[PDB]
Amino acid sequence: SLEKQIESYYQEIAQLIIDMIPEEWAEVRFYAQEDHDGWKIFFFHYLSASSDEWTKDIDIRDVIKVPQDEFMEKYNELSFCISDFRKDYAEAFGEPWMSFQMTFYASGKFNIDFYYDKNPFDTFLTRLAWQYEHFGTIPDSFYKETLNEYLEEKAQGKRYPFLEPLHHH
Amino acid sequence: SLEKQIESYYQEIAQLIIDMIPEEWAEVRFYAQEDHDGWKIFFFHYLSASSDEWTKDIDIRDVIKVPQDEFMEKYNELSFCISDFRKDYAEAFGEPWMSFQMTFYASGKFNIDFYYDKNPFDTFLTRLAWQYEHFGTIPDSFYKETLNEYLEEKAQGKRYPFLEPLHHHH
Repeated sequence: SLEKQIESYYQEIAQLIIDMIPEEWAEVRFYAQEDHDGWKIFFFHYLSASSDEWTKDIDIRDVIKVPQDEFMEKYNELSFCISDFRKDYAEAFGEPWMSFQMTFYASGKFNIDFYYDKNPFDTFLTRLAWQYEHFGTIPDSFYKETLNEYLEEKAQGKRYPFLEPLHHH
Repeated sequence: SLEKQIESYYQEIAQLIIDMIPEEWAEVRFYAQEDHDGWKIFFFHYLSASSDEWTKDIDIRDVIKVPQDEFMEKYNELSFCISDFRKDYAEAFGEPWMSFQMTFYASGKFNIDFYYDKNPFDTFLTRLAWQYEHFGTIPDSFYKETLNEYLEEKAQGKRYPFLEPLHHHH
């Protein structure tokens, strides 16, 4: 079924991410983006089982045990899998996704949603904005100022659902 | 012309690598490989202008002062340029290259070659073997035993021109 084919892409992507993660994890959230011209942003964060803290993909290289080239191999594999999936999805659906967000849990539960908007922000600010939406993080004065570029767009009523998560006073 | 269009790619790849380099440099050597199924290895080393030592691309991240995402952005752009070039080259000439090597210098001079062989080695061993061939580097006991896999093939007279640098003196 089409549903089983999506589960297989999710499984393949999740396994490459799991291969990069150097410790027991509780939850992973993955953001991927590719436009018609091949411009790409992708990154994951994972919740460490031992510390119960969210950890960025880019921070794994500070604690890495395997040769860096082994991690980069998996990184390249994940990048190709994003693009290969986009192409097959476009052939089947008639148009590509522009981005997707995936969440998966230690339980084996997962969520995937697809979006079709252009993202005006670069890699660095996209991650700051994604973190802000997903975790409320408000982050260093230079980083804070950069996050403000996103916050000032939001303040004018602009919204970027592709990087947002899914009555007391 | 075809010559100008292909030199455009070489210039674009060189500029993305330059954008990743954090200091004055004298020379860069670049290796890229992609097969029919999208399997990819690519890396560069550069020769520092001040120290006159070679530095691996993967070691720049220890010294950069900008956000790691800015480096990863450039990495991603370079990776896409490799694949976009391969696809265009295959369309135009009717078959893709399997790998290529480029050398460029601060002067803007460059040398390049294309290869059509399959590489049997993974990312880690490919870089060790490439370093061995270009610089004579022999590594650490685990890294040395890994490189032995490659040296065992050389001992049988096998050769991998795609990772060798681009006369009867003693």
